[PDB]
Amino acid sequence: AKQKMGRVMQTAAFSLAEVSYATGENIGYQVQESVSTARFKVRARQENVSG
Amino acid sequence: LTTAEYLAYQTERHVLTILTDMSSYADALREVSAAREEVPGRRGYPGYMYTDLSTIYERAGRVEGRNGSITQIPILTMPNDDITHPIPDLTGYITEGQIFVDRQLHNKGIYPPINVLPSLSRLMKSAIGEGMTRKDHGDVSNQLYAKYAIGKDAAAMKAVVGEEALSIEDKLSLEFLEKFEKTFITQGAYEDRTVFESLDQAWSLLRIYPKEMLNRISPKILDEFY
Repeated sequence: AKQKMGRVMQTAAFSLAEVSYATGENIGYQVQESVSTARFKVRARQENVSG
Repeated sequence: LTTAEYLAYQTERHVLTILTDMSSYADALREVSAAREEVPGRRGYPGYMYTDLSTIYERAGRVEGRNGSITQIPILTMPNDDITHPIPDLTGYITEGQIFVDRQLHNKGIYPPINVLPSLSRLMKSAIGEGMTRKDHGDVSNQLYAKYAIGKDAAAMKAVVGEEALSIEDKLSLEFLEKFEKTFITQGAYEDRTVFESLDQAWSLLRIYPKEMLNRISPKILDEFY
């Protein structure tokens, strides 16, 4: 999973760079401004693995 | 034992003497020994209780010239369920095996509540043969013992590592343990299971396992009986 996450992070960084180049400016300021709430949330699940 | 010795040796018939409450007999030995000025021994029983039990037991056995045998089932009682007690210890010493009746099995309601794991017949190899009983007796007995021990271990481990995390050979072993305690060991007090019928029931129990799982059975016996 660490190897896969590294590969996926590299791909996402390349995609973000391409998107920024297409837009002509950094969308970081806009993303920070539109940070009122999070669209993605994580809920913990207590799975019983072995004992 | 004198009646058994007569019948067997001067009448040529197999006896199977069944003594009961050898613990009561040893208590009687204690009472008679202390009738004299004899000092009590380890736990009140006399020092010669080994000799007395040895006589009582070794009054049995097969002999050469006579076509008759004497077999003994002393049906001993443990006072405090202690194998370390002098009566069970000596009786074990003189005798040639042990059949354990278990409080746990009795409380679970299984009759007869005989616990296989500690029980063994020291001359099992002689009784379980080809001409006598059936040709699969020894292998089936060994396989049943192995799978019963594995079932007890899996029952202990189920409440520790969950039922799901147990192996396939452990889930099958739990199923075998249930079908073994509740169907094989559990025998009605008035139903007669001949050795061949009990062997067939044992094979029916062993058939839940795949043929590869039964490791202790010889391949020829697996091919013939499974």
